[PDB]
Amino acid sequence: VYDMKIECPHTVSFGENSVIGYVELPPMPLADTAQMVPESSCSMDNHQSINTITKYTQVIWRGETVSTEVDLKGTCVLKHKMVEESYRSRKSITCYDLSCNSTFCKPTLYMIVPIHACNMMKSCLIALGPYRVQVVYERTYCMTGVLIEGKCFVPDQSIFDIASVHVVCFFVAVKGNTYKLFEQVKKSFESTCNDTENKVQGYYICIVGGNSAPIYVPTLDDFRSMEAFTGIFKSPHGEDHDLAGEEIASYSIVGPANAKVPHSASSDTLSLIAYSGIPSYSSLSILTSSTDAKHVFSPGLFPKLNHTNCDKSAIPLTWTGMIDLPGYYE
Amino acid sequence: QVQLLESGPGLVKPSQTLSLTCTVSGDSISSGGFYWSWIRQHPGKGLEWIGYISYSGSTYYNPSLKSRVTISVDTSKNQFSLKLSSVTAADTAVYYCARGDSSGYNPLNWFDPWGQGTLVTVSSASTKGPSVFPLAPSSKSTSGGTAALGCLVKDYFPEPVTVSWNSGALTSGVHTFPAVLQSSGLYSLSSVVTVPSSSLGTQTYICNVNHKPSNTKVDKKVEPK
Amino acid sequence: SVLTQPPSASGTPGQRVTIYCSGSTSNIGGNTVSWYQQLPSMAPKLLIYSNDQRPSGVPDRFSGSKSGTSASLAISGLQSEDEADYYCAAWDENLNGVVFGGGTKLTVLGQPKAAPSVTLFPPSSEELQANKATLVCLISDFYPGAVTVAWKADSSPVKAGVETTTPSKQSNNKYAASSYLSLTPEQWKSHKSYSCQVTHEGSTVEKTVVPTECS
Repeated sequence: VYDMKIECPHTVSFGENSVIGYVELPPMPLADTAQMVPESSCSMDNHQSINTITKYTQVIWRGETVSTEVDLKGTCVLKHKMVEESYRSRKSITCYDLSCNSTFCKPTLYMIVPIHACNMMKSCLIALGPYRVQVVYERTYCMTGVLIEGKCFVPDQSIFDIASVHVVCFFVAVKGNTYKLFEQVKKSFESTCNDTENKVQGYYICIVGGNSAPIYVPTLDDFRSMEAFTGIFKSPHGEDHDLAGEEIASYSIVGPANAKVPHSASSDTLSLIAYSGIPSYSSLSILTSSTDAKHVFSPGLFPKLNHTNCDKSAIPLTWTGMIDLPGYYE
Repeated sequence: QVQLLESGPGLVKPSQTLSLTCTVSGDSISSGGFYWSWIRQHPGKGLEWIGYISYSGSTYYNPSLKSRVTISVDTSKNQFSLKLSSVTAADTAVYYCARGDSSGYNPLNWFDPWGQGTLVTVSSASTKGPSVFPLAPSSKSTSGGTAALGCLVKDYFPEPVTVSWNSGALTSGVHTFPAVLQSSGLYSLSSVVTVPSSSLGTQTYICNVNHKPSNTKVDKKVEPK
Repeated sequence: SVLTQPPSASGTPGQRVTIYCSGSTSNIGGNTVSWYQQLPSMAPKLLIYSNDQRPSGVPDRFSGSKSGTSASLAISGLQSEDEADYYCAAWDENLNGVVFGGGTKLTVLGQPKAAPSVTLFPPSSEELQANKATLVCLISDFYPGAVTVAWKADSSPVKAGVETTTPSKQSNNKYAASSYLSLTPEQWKSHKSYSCQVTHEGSTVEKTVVPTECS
């Protein structure tokens, strides 16, 4: 019986905020992934949160990568207005991401709950395969401040006082002229790209401090959205290398390897950097040149994310990071 | 690419119920989370939003037309439908379907993309398939070895009809003119195409004329006399 | 139309043309504006959303903004192909719906005075077999868009039987119009020649046809 902490402050101070609580797990072997099917009493969503089955291109590396059109369950592949229509009905969302070497798979489970349930949902249980997990809500004595290493921090609207706060981002795959995210990538990083080698359309949705209204990325006139964009794309490998007990970095960087996405591809659509040892970097991403978000799972591989060259690349699905915000204490 | 496409009868008589259907493509309609919307535009007039429905069943109609408007949904078949009851001569318009979105949390804010629309004309009269005629290039229209020829489309109701050339292979240098509301209550138009003289003896030019409210599909060949 | 737009705005290439949209607190005061450009007789197209954002394939010549209950679309660097109709749209809560402005007819002036291209077609060998005949006159690629139509026969004009449509801007910033003549075929070959005359800016362009050709 594991535990996941949902951090509730005493008050919310208006705003349609959702709280996020996530925790990682001890691992399981490689080929066990498909067995994982979660049950819950606090998924609460209309068959959309837990029942996330997605067409992936499993890249089994050997030796030598093997692309296979596989189907995965429980991933954090989010959809348009998912958080929103979850909020209006006071229902929840839950997903998990994976960091996998050639042999093992460390999970990371996020749960997203509207703040309208810091009192109703005081405790809960959710089971994922070999692990039960009690979802424990936990009150801090903060009014609305997020608890950051002993102090209650409160954005915004003010000398100025400013700190760095945690933020969780998930990619939402939506198609339309207004979602050409790679165009913003080019306009704000001066990489040598164009619109055909990079066609995936979508955006990111993020929550800050475990209690915040969602932040869409990118939007030009949002201070926090552009902060998140800078953070996400200056470290797409995730701004937290160290998973639960991986400070002594043993990255057997095996090296670059090509793969098809999907398996039926005529040539190699994705470049990767195979590794082994300790799984710390996430293993779920999305292929870039495909208009449809053709999701990719890569065990024992760091997919190519550096967009210095604008072809045969991938973008992360989830991302946990830190960005700068103005606040107050006492 | 995501595209919306409208379909329905071009003519609906007064005091009937008008049905139209928009089909989505490129995006899965259940991956939408969008406000799927019907909008219309009277001839020479501006825009007016009819209503929307969400992928669950939320019917949000314009207060003016909520009495008459019904909006069907079909999640299993990627479609939604409009059913405006008690139509009169006032409701004649171009009807567009749109994928209205709402950026963040607030309701409908913008429409992207759009279907290319369909013209529903209302009049208690009936439909007539037009008649197509050639308009030959004689020795009267050349300027430097280049001239033009035409296809006449005559005596139809209601709008619209369409004329293309060479099954779409001929696009550049083709111009078609607005139809006319004659005193006879009939519409007529013409499609002219400009080409050099060279191809009068080794190339063919056929215009294809279509009229939806009458099922009329005519491939008419234009040659010098 | 709850949102109030100016009816028409106009300019010349290289301007900064601004188009307005004024509503109340119930529509623009609390919800975002989107901007739409509709080209001549075409389905609309999104230009601005979230009051300033640009879709892909939108030039920053088009910027947008909104303050209080009133919004503006700023075409900084006006160009020729911007001759269209501009609508503003926003969500009104007291009406619980989406409202459009009255549209803004934008005219790009400064284009030079032009001469009309006149085309004339006599009835076909097919149409003369249907108790009817039709002669057609085409006026294309002229500026301004005003016309006067005069049909003649042997230096002597005629008036009736001619249906003439309103002139139309094309996609290439130049204007065109059509003139249709329907006759009993007896009076198609009861006169020597038929001539079409286009009057524009004072001047005239003329064309002629005869039936003694190969029928």
